[PDB]
Amino acid sequence: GTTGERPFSDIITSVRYWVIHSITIPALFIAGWLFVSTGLAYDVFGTPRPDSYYAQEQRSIPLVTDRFEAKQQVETFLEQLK
Amino acid sequence: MTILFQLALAALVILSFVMVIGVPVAYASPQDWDRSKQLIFLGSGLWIALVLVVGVLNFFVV
Amino acid sequence: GGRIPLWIVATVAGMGVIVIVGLFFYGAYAGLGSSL
Amino acid sequence: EVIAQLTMIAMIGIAGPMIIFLLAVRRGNL
Amino acid sequence: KLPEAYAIFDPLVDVLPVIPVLFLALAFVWQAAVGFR
Amino acid sequence: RGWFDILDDWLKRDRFVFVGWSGILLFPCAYLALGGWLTGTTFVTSWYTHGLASSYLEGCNFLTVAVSTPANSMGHSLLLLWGPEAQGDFTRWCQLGGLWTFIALHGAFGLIGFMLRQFEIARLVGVRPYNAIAFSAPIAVFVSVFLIYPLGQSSWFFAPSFGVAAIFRFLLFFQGFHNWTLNPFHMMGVAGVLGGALLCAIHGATVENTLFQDGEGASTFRAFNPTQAEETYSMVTANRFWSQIFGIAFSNKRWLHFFMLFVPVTGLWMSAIGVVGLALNLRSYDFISQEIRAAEDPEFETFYTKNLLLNEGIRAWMAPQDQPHENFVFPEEVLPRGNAL
Amino acid sequence: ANLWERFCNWVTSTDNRLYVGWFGVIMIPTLLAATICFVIAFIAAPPVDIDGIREPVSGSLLYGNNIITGAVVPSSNAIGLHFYPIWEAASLDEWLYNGGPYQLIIFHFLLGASCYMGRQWELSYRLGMRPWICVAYSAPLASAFAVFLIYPIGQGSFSDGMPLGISGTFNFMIVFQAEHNILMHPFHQLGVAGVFGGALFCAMHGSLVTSSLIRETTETESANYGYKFGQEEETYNIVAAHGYFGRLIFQYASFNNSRSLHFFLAAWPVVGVWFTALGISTMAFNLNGFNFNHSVIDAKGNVINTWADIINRANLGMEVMHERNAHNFPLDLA
Amino acid sequence: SYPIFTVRWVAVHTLAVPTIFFLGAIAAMQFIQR
Amino acid sequence: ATNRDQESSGFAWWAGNARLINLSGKLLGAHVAHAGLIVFWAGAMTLFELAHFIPEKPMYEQGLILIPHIATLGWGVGPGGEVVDTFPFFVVGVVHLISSAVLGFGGVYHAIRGPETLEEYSSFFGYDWKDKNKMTTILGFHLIVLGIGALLLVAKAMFFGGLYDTWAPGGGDVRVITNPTLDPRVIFGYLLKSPFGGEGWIVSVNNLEDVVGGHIWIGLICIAGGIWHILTTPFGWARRAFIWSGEAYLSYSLGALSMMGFIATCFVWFNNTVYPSEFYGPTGPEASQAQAMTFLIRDQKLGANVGSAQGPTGLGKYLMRSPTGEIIFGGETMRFWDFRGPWLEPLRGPNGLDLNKIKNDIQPWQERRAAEYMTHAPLGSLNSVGGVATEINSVNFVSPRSWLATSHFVLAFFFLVGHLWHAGRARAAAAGFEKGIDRESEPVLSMPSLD
Ligand code: CLA
Ligand code: CLA
Ligand code: CLA
Ligand code: CLA
Ligand SMILES: CCCCCCCCCCCCCCCCCC(=O)OC[C@H](CO[C@@H]1O[C@H](CO)[C@H](O)[C@H](O)[C@H]1O)OC(=O)CCCCCCCCCCCCCCCCC
Ligand SMILES: CC1=C(/C=C/C(C)=C/C=C/C(C)=C/C=C/C=C(C)/C=C/C=C(C)/C=C/C2=C(C)CCCC2(C)C)C(C)(C)CCC1
Ligand SMILES: CC1=C(/C=C/C(C)=C/C=C/C(C)=C/C=C/C=C(C)/C=C/C=C(C)/C=C/C2=C(C)CCCC2(C)C)C(C)(C)CCC1
Ligand SMILES: CC1=C(/C=C/C(C)=C/C=C/C(C)=C/C=C/C=C(C)/C=C/C=C(C)/C=C/C2=C(C)CCCC2(C)C)C(C)(C)CCC1
Ligand code: OEX
Ligand SMILES: [Cl-]
Ligand SMILES: [Cl-]
Ligand SMILES: [Fe+2]
Repeated sequence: GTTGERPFSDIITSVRYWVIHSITIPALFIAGWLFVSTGLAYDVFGTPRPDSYYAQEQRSIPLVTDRFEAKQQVETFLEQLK
Repeated sequence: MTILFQLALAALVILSFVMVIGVPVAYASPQDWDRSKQLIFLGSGLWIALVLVVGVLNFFVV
Repeated sequence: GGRIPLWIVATVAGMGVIVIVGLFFYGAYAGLGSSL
Repeated sequence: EVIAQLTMIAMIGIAGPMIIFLLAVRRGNL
Repeated sequence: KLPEAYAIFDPLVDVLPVIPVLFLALAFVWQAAVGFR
Repeated sequence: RGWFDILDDWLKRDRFVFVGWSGILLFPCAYLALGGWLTGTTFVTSWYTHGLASSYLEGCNFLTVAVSTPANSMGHSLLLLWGPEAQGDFTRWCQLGGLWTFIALHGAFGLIGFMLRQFEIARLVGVRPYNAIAFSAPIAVFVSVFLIYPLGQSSWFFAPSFGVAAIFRFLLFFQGFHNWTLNPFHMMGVAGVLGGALLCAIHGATVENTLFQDGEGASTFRAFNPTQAEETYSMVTANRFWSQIFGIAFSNKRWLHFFMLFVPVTGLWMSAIGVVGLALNLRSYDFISQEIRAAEDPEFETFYTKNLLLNEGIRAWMAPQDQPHENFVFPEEVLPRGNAL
Repeated sequence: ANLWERFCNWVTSTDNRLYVGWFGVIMIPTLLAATICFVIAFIAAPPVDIDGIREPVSGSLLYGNNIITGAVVPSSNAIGLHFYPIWEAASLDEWLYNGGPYQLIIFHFLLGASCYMGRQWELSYRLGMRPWICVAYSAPLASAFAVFLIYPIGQGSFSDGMPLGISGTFNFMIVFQAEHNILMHPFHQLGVAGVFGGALFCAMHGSLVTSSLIRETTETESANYGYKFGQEEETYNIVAAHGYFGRLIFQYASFNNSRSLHFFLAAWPVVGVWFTALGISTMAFNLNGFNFNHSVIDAKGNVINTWADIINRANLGMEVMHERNAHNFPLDLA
Repeated sequence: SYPIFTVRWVAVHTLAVPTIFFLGAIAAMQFIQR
Repeated sequence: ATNRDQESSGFAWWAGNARLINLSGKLLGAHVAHAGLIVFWAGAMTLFELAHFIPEKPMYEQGLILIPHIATLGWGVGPGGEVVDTFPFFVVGVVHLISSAVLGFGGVYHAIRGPETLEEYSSFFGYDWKDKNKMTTILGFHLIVLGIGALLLVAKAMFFGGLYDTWAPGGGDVRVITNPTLDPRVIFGYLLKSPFGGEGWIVSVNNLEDVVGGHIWIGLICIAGGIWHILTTPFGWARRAFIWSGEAYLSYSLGALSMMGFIATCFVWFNNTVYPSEFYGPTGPEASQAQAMTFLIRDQKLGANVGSAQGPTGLGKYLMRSPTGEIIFGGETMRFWDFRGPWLEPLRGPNGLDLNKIKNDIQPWQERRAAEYMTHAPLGSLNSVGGVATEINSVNFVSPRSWLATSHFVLAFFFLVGHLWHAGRARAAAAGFEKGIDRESEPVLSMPSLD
């Protein structure tokens, strides 16, 4: 039988459905795009840009080696790139 | 004659693209069968002509 | 309420995934991750 | 260039669905 | 390379080989149109 | 009618997607394991914990992205967003591995919720709960591999990371360090999994090729009505065929479908046990008698000794990069190598 | 009638306890040869020079193996793809040293198992069945052809065929990973999906049909006695099984047509194992798994390792140690 | 006479809208240069 | 709707081409239209390859599979396989592409506009699958066409410029064939060679005279058998042995094509005569041998006596004996000693590699070919990283021998399955139980119990 909701086949063919979603789907796509292109996603998540994996002349990875001084080790590593 | 070959060749491309769409549409619409059994006829011969034309010209450019 | 025929929404939807995925395979050869 | 290649294949790619489209409009023999 | 006469068609020539797989996809567009009867 | 009973009514309403009481636990935790994995494979690095790129943002593709394990120096920390290590700082939480524990722990509870849901729906519809029972084997596997195994080791670092190639590395680590192929508990698990694939295929094919002709068309799918009383294929002809092809054959449809449950469920349980052992480095690594012979007899060689040499290559060639916190420095001259290569 | 027709009706008799069939005329002698040779070699064969370097590998129980380490060892690299029947050896002693039993066993075996598949077709025809069980068997059969025949062809030696042993199988897998990165290969990923999903769907289907057995017995007896062999009615409520499984996910993720359901169970493992057999068969021609070694570099061009690079480090340990005495030149090209 | 906002509505939107957002993000990543 | 739906045809949409089994005209259309797709691809692909072709790079570094087939026929190529004229590649390309348009037109006409069945338009072009006479006649006409094509290859070798002959004195060159081999002891000797190592069945053909000679036999044999089948009808033993239906004939051809796919796989992987390594890159065996040659040369240059250099195992580091005593390259390449190639054979003596010729007669062009071939071994990754599986990114290379072998093994395997599928179905269908078991006369119920 039918649990009562509106058939999907019916909604995706309706014009109201595509009136609403002609704007919302690209709007979300463009937001996601801007999340990355503005550079915001590097800074929310702490992900290195291609210039900030290593100091210019260093060849060693900023590996955190202490549990409770951990947040502090990462902050020191990042300042050492300036 | 350079630009004359490139005209003959894009003539061929355009006519193929038209023929690619209209031959199957024409064939499966019988309402206008006789309407069109000369259009594909004349298209076909036109098409063949350009191939021959582009084939001879090739030698005065390539 | 049915106005737009399903096969057309399928073809369009389909072509839309092809583009996005194609783009990802392009990106495998360009920019980050491309070995170059 | 790549816009050249892509506009070619955009046009070739729509050529198929178009046939289908025009034959369903003109109530053809699909 | 193609001969220089035909060079303008390089972008068209680059994409022609994919066309037979469009026929395969076109059959499915076609069946969706007649609803897979 | 109390407030508990009214709530109960709404939770168990027949809707497109059943909620239930189990849903309160299932839907938040599943959505958040899922969500967290997508978020981290899309946006998060493994640079500070592993020295690795691991996100699309960084140039990884679907095969190489991962939500990697926390650094070994975190021990078995819960790595709470508000705990001593991140101190409420979301960005530094991500850089320290918190999405790994985030995903692992919400995944544990989402799995609980899914089994509870299996129980819940079985009770309401009126069927025996054998599907819930069968789902115990995947829970056994998730718990043994993702939780128990790291808890016996030095830290969560050595658990599997959530990505395709990351899991492949786990496979190769388990060969090189544990000789896991030699383990009878993994061998039973292979038997159970390969045997379940076998039973899947042979059962489906057998039914499909002993159908009765219950319609007139060439597509035989349309000649089945789920309300029909009658068996759709011939047990009798299927039994004869296999008796004469293979010597034995099922004769009891109930036994047959219980066996189908039994085989893979049992396989996965057995492999779970083997991994609990490996939590402790309690391996089936060696055969002492072969080692005593080989050490004395330089002309004695088997596939068992050949494979230990491969293990020895894996450990030494992969350890420095794979366990970076150890600071392994192996000069060229100590790396084990055969001739030329 | 005459003796030939008498023989023909016996061969294709449907009243034989094991069906013989024309395929069985070939299958029985080849399977017997291969089985007798394999059992004797696994117990008693002396050490075999698999890699052609005068370094015999002991595979048999009497020469110091157990059940897990024992094997019948592949024939020598010196032989490559040459055919080495017993009668080409100058003595059985020679034949044993150079791995002759492996060739005898696998050829008789591939031949017999091909006829096993044909014989599946044959009996289905004599019984009036649909014919495609043998097509399901082609997936394991193809897999065997890959590790015993195709991979040696592509690599130029039966010495790189899979050993006939438990530990020999592992050796073959580890060496394959090093030389081909099979784990990074999508046909093997499809193989895993095929067998994981097959085990899933096996357990699922068994659990769902078992969850919906109709009460036909008391609590003190096996519910298996609620089914009588050849009974006309079904012994479970497929509508109940659908109603549980539709609610567990949602209604349309669930099958209510048994035929479609059972065809999905056949098709899912068979296809995946087709693909993984094809992976062995194309890696036999060195079209190997994806290579992302140093694919990520930073603004300077430092290599930023990924998990693929860590896999490569384990691959490399496999590569440099396997067949540690067999390479004189820097590249291992087969 | 159907609802529009249902439990199902929430289900398909809690997946769908994040998915499109994420894709636009990933699309943009293919143009990042080192 | 003439068939075209499940109720009238009995076949569902996913099996819809089985609706054409008794519509000879629409069926004809599908075959011609699909022939159009094959000729289209040979056309578009050659032009694609040409647009992407850089004549200074080896063909096999550029991903080319069709231009090497044309080069091998003698067009466009000079000594050493150098490309001297690319015009013929253009022509081959354009002509197939143009022709696909007329195969296209004719297929679509027959499938859509044309008469759906041919048997009332004309008793010649129309056929019943069960008419054994008609079917062997059509078989006969296609046999004739095929024999003709085999002789077009002869025409090209003997009268129209010749063929590329990797074995030709001077490092390879196009050469007219004047003395093709007719002796049936050679031609059919090949058929009776064992397929195993050192023998190779027909994959072992290693000279153009044998190639051209065999196509003279095959052409004549196909033309004669065409005529046979036109004038004959199947004998009684053949009538009793086969199923006579459309699906069954389909299944016989899938078996054959499967068989042919597997042989092609091995041809491209082992044969360096009709798949010249100048165009397709070295064979697996060839690259491996070329590596041993390379380091023999290097070490010999440094002062090593390579004939007496005992390696770690006690076997020669550079040279050893095959199991029949031939001198061969040592190391793992021992397995590949059956290899034979123009760059190597000058070092061959009656007992195998000749140590005097190794010490004295290696030319720089052999050193050159051996290094080129070792560094283009057919090993590489799916995303076309060249080398062993542990190599780093850099070289963008997979051998066309790998591409052609892998692709044709996959196709051949799936056509074997298709054989089994349709063969089992054609038998079931002809006996009348392909749609399931008749509940009112189930065969097993009338058989005695097994025990
Ligand atoms: C596309 C190719 C093709 C096909 C499909 C056929 C198909 C057929 N032929 Mg024709 N034929 C062909 C080409 C072809 N032929 C050519 C080129 C010639 C000229 C030589 C002939 C000459 C010919 C004759 C003389 C006869 C047929 C007959 C037949 C029918 C029975 C075939 C049969 O039993 O299979 C083959 C099945 C067998 C059981 C034969 C034995 C096969 C064994 C097991 C294998 C080993 C021997 C094998 C023949 C070849 C050895 C190859 C080896 C060295 C590798 C069938 C309609 C027969 C008929 O009815 O005539 C009207 C018949 O008597 N054909
Ligand atoms: C079913 C829902 C559910 C469940 C089981 C979990 C479970 C968890 N989450 Mg997740 N979480 C959820 C929903 C859920 N979360 C939602 C909806 C979000 C979005 C906001 C998040 C966001 C989130 C984040 C951001 C993080 C977690 C974390 C955690 C972990 C630690 C939680 C903790 O310490 O709780 C502490 C709180 C309690 C245990 C609640 C106590 C309940 C009462 C007050 C106790 C006292 C009772 C009282 C005396 C008697 C009353 C009787 C009654 C009759 C009234 C744990 C695995 C952490 C994690 O994974 O880090 C590794 C983490 O960082 N969660
Ligand atoms: C090589 C591919 C191939 C070919 C050649 C065919 C050919 C055919 N099919 Mg099959 N089919 C295929 C693939 C193919 N099919 C696949 C993959 C599927 C599964 C999705 C099907 C499913 C299927 C079903 C379910 C049915 C067929 C049917 C048919 C026949 C009639 C179809 C019809 O009425 O068209 C009607 C369609 C149209 C009029 C729309 C336009 C189609 C034209 C041909 C497009 C041509 C465009 C092209 C660019 C040409 C222009 C270029 C110009 C220069 C020439 C026809 C002979 C039917 C049949 O058997 O008839 C009884 C049928 O019922 N097919
Ligand atoms: C093997 C393929 C094949 C077959 C068997 C048929 C068969 C048929 N077609 Mg089709 N047709 C085909 C291909 C095919 N056609 C192609 C490719 C096209 C497009 C050019 C057409 C276009 C077409 C149309 C437009 C019509 C037909 C018609 C017919 C019918 C009568 C034709 C006749 O008597 O010719 C007479 C034969 C001759 C005069 C002999 C000379 C033919 C040429 C010049 C010889 C070429 C030989 C060549 C060297 C072969 C190799 C070609 C290539 C591989 C290099 C018949 C049922 C007619 C029909 O059904 O009536 C309604 C019709 O109206 N066909
Ligand atoms: C229906 C029931 C039927 C089932 C019957 C079961 C079959 C039983 C299996 C027996 C198969 C082995 C018999 C081999 C005889 C050995 C002869 C010999 O001298 O080698 C015996 C030994 C074998 O090798 C030596 O084995 C010894 C153990 O006894 C020692 O360990 C030695 O170290 C070991 O090298 O080698 C030789 O003597 C060299 C002989 C070479 C030339 C003689 C030609 C022999 C022809 C062999 C053909 C056998 C093919 C078997 C086909 C039978 C099929 C029914
Ligand atoms: C050579 C040439 C030419 C020609 C061309 C042609 C021949 C074309 C064709 C074309 C075509 C041929 C195309 C087609 C296309 C198609 C498509 C585009 C489709 C797609 C599909 C889809 C997308 C699907 C979807 C779906 C459905 C529908 C249903 C089911 C589900 C799915 C989702 C799958 C020209 C003129 C240019 C000129 C130059 C040269
Ligand atoms: C039936 C059918 C079908 C099928 C179809 C087909 C298969 C078809 C084919 C078709 C075809 C097969 C077509 C073709 C066409 C082509 C063309 C159209 C061509 C043209 C060409 C040109 C135009 C060229 C030009 C040039 C030159 C000359 C030089 C260089 C450059 C260029 C390229 C520009 C389908 C499935 C869909 C559906 C159902 C029905
Ligand atoms: C060209 C060439 C050549 C030559 C070739 C030739 C001369 C060929 C031959 C070929 C042949 C001449 C083939 C044959 C084939 C055959 C077959 C493949 C058969 C089959 C059969 C069958 C299939 C049968 C079946 C059956 C039986 C047995 C019983 C009853 C049933 C039936 C009928 C089903 C050479 C190498 C020098 C070089 C290169 C080129
Ligand atoms: O043998 Mn068995 O394994 Ca195929 O690679 Mn080369 O060779 Mn030996 O090294 Mn790695
Ligand atoms: Cl090894
Ligand atoms: Cl070597
Ligand atoms: Fe079942």
